[PDB]
Amino acid sequence: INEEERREFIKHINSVLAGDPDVGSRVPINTETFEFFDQCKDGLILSKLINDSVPDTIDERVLNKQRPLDNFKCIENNNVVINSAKAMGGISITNIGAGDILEGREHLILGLVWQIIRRGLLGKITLDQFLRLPPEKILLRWFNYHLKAANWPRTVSNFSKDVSDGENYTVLLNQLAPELCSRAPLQTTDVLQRAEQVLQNAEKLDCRKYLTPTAMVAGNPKLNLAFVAHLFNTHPGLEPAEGEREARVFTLWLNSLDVTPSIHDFFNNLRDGLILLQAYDKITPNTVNWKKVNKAPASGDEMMRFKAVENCNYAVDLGKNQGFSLVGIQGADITDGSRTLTLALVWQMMRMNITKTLHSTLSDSDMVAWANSMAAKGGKGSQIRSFRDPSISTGVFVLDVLHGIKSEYVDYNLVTDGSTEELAIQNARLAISIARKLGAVIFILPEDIVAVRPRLVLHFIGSLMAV
Repeated sequence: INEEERREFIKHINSVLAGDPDVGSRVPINTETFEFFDQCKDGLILSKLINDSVPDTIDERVLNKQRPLDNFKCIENNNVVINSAKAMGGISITNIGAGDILEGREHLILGLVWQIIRRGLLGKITLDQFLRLPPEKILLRWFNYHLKAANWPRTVSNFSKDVSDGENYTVLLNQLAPELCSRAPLQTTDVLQRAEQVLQNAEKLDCRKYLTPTAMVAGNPKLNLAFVAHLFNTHPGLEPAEGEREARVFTLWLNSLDVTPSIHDFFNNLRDGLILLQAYDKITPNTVNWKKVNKAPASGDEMMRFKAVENCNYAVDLGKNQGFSLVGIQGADITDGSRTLTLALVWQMMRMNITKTLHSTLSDSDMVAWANSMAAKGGKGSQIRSFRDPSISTGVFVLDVLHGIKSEYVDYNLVTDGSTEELAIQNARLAISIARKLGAVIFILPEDIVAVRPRLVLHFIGSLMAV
């Protein structure tokens, strides 16, 4: 484990949890000991970090809040941590399970800590495509935009070697605020001293965060990325519906299957058929004969059209073989980026997976019937006609379903009548966090239930049938 990463990460956690009512009794965590990992065992600190990175991910009222907490309660809390992390996007957590957190696995925990911190670095918001790129691909263009403006011959393509001598940072800071930061550090020969001078120039903008002189010279990818992220949030230095949701949900799902170039633009990243073909293999090993597949051009250019169409025609047939309903869809439709048909094909893949995993002939009506049976076990809302039923908007039905699965998890004193959009979203957010506490893998947001997006509601119910 890296000494600085541990120290700095804990420091960041200390300031974020500062005076938190629930974990306040331990906030000031030592930056030089195991202390931290033991403090992470009951999932509270991690759950808090998750909500700081992406606000409202976890309805904290589902967490057990006693600081010696028995293993059983720590596992429930850790289920919420693990399953929330899986749905935030940009995070990869396969090597870590609720039990790993309970045991204080240092590498796994610190690994998850970094993923959570990294996911929160930029915060909120073709430009629409640009803003969905990972942190590194938004900051590099930015960093370079300035170095180019500063007429500096150097360019940045990473946050390790390219920033490790302190020169690019010095020019960047001087370009961002000519009045407080000069290019004088460029004249310092000792690189370690230059790094310190650069960070002192950072304090003038209140941006001396995460990075240390030694971490800079060492080219630590994480600490340097975080440093640049914060500088970007405070000193940009720049002079002045249902379809989209399904796309984002499907993107999280497919990425969860670990397809190579993670997806950041659903309506363009599946055109050469490679992502879809990988998914088929991840779901059913040995399904794809890769000797018949056209590979992405090493040159970086777009695959030739006829080659992408062949790849997509193959993807569609593998779907037909598996029982998918794709009668009106063709390879070329996917290659040309058909919104409706690309969503339809991925949906069939997600839908069939639900049927098969729940088998290890499940109709939509069968799922609605299962959901109603569960909800009728002391529920407060109403039975539903189908996953398209408007009543689902209040978010009460989903809480009733959960109440049927585990009555103890649903305290109706915490359930509103969802008479307003805000109250409905709170019911939905509570339902999602409760489902995660049960171990459910959910890729939707509260708004998908409140707006009653049928396919997304079915995905949620299907995840519950599998806990």
